Amino acid sequence: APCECDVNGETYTVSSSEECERLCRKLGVTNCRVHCG
Repeated sequence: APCECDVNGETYTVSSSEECERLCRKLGVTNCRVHCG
């Protein structure tokens, strides 16, 4: 399955862990987690 990114406590799906990181940077939130299933 694709990779999942948890920002602010909410869970989103991203193609890559770096995409997660970038997304969190775009939102401007430090609370950001990642795990790829």
